[PDB]
Amino acid sequence: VHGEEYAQKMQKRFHQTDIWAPFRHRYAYMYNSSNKNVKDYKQVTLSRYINGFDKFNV
Amino acid sequence: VNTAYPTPLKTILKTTPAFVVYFVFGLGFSTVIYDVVYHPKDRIERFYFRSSKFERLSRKRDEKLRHYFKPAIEWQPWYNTSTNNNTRPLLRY
Repeated sequence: VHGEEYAQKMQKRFHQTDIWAPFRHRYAYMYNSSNKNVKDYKQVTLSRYINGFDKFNV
Repeated sequence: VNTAYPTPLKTILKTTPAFVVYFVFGLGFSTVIYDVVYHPKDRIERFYFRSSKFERLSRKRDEKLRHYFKPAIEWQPWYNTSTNNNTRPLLRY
């Protein structure tokens, strides 16, 4: 809406495009930079006790 | 002929009722813990930190795809709740 030049220069971050630096608000630290609980808090609390939350990997 | 127990054996055996009741209660507690862990997973889920990094990535990849990738790829501007009770980010910032 503000122009093709505006759209192009707003989406450009680095002058050097060889390097990939994906944007992160923060970087994962625990569990060797990984997420142990890929769920919501209710899901975690109930899945530790209630069946049906775990859909398995097979 | 008197085939009675040895006296040291008798003396140490007047504690075995307490030993047996302790074993019953402890087995019950451990079995209940085992079943509480077992029922949701239909198995004993090995702990996440007890796995290699590739194993950790493979275990939770399906959860990532089902809980974050599908909502993000099928997202519409009117799908988000008007309140602030949205889905928390995977990495809380």
